[PDB]
Amino acid sequence: EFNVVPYYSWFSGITQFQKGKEFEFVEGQGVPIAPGVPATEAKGYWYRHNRRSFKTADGQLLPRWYFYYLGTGPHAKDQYGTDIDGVYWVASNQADVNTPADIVDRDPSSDEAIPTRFPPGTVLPQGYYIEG
Ligand SMILES: Nc1ccn([C@@H]2O[C@H](COP(=O)(O)O)[C@@H](O)[C@H]2O)c(=O)n1
Repeated sequence: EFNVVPYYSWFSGITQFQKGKEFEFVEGQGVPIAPGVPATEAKGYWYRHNRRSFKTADGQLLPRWYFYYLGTGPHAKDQYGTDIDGVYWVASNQADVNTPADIVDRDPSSDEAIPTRFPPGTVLPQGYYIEG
C-alpha cells in the first residue's frame, strides 16, 4: 500500500512477477485503452512503485507499475523521453509529446480504475502481470 497518498492512476497496475525481466514496450505502444480518448492524447509514462515487505521468520515483493498521462502524476513536470529511474515513457505515434495530455486526473470514488488493456498487436512485456 501507500503511507503517503499517491497520485491516482486512471488504470490498474502492471506487476512484476519474474526477476530480471525488464519493463518495456515497443515505441508507439504501451498506452492503456480508455474509452473515447483520442490517440493524440495517448501519451504518458508508467511509474514504478517499489514495494517492500516486512521481515518474518519464514523466508521479495516486486515492483508494480502505474500509468500517468503526460503532465500528470508524480512526474508531471518531467520531459517526455528523459532518462529517469522508475519512469518508462510511452506514446501513440499520433501524439505530440511536447504538450501535456488534456486529461483530468481520477477520483474521488467518482470513478474506479479502468482495467489495463492494450490494443491488438501490442507486444506485452514478458514477466509482468497486468492487474485485472
Ligand atoms: N500511486 C498509485 C495510483 C493508483 N493505484 C491503483 O490501485 C489499483 C491497482 O491495484 P494493485 O496496486 O493491487 O495493482 C488501481 O485502482 C490503480 O489505479 C495504486 O495502487 N498506486
